[PDB]
Amino acid sequence: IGQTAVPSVTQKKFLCDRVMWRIPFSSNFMSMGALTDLGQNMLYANSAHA
Amino acid sequence: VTTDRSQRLTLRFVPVDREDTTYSYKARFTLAVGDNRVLDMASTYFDIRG
Amino acid sequence: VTTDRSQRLTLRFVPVDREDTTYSYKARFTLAVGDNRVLDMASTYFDIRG
Amino acid sequence: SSETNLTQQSMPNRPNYIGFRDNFVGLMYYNSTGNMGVLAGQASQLNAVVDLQDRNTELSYQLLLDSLGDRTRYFSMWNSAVDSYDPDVRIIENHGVED
Amino acid sequence: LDMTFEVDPMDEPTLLYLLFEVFDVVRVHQPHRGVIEAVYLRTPFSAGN
Amino acid sequence: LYPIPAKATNVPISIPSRNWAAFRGWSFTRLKTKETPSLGSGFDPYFVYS
Amino acid sequence: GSIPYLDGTFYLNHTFKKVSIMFDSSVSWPGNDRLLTPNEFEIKRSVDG
Repeated sequence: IGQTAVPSVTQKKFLCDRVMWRIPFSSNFMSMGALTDLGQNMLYANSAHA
Repeated sequence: VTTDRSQRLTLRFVPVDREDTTYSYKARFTLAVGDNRVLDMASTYFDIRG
Repeated sequence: VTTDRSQRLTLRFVPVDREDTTYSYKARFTLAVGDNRVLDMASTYFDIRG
Repeated sequence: SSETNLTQQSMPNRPNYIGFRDNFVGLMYYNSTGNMGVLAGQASQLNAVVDLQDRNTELSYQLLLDSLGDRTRYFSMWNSAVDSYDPDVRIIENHGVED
Repeated sequence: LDMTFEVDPMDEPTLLYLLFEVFDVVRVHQPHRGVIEAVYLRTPFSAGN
Repeated sequence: LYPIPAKATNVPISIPSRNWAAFRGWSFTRLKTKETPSLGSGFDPYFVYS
Repeated sequence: GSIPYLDGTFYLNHTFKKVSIMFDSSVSWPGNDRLLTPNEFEIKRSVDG
C-alpha cells in the first residue's frame, strides 16, 4: 500500500465448514423429489453395476 | 424432463468483436440458443478479468 | 462428372470467433457446405501461421 | 585473465534438435472432454463429436498410417517423419577397428 | 477379471499401459440440410449407461 | 494406465464383474511416469519433459 | 474435543480438490458433456486459464 508499495501476488481461497459436500444422483442436479429419476432408471435397468 | 443426448449445462461465449476508447470498452457476442434449448436470461452474466 | 458452373476448388474460411489464452488457442469456423456439393472431411485442415 | 587461465579448455554444447512432433501429435486436443472439439449443424447446435477420456486418437492415428503406407517416406505438409534411432547405436555391435 | 504382471524393477515410477481391445464404432446420419445425428457404441466397455 | 511404484516388481489389477460380449483381447506395454502427460486437463504443470 | 463425525461440527471441506466418478469402467457418471470439465467435479482450481 502507498507510494512505496512492494511488488505483489494474489492468493484466493474459501471456507465452508458446517456443510458436507453433496452430489445428487439426479438427471439434472435439482431436488425434484426424494426418489430421483436416475434412481428409478436403475430399477428398470435390472442389472448390477460397480 | 431431462435429455439423454450429449449437451452442455453451461456455455461460454467469446467476443466475436471488441472495441476500445480512452474511457470505455464494447464487446459483441453471438448468443446462440440451439433448436432444442431454451435460455432464461437471468442465468447469463459477463465474466470479466483484468 | 464435372460442373460447368463457376465454382471454387478450394474454400478458405477465417474464424468467425477465436480465443487466444495462457496455454491454449480456440477458433470457430462456419463450414458452409454449399448446395449441389459434397465435402470429404479428409480435404479439410487448419492452416496455422505464427 | 591469468597465466593458468590460458589452460582453460572447452567442449562443444550437446546437440538439441527442436521441432514439431510427428504428424503434429500433441498440437490439437483430443480425448480431453474439458476442451473437446465441435462439429454441429448450425441450426441444431448439438455437438456430433462426443469424445472419451479412455480413447487415444493420436496413437490410433500413428498405427493407422503404418497400415496405410510407408512411414520411412517423409512428407512436410503433415509434418510426417517417424521417430527412429540408429540401430548400431541401440545395439552397439562392436566389431573393433581395421587398424 | 483379475490380472497380474511380474516385471523388472525400474528405480523410477512407471505406468503399466493396458489396452482392452474392443469395438469402438460410430454411425452418422444426415437426414436434412445442415443436420448431423451421430450414434456411438464402444463394446464391451461401453461408455454410456 | 496403472501406476507401478518405483522398484515394484509386481502389479496386480482387476476390473469388477461386467459383460465381455465382442471383446477382442489385450495389448499392453510399460511407460515412464515423467514421459506421460495427463490428458484430463488443459495444462499439466508436472509434465516437466519434452 | 468435538467429534464432527458424530455431531455434525465439520470443517476441513476446503481440502477437497476434485472428484471423479466412474461406474463399471468407462462410464464416467457425471453425464454427457455436462460440466465445463465434463467427467470430473473439479471443486477448485490452482491454475485456471
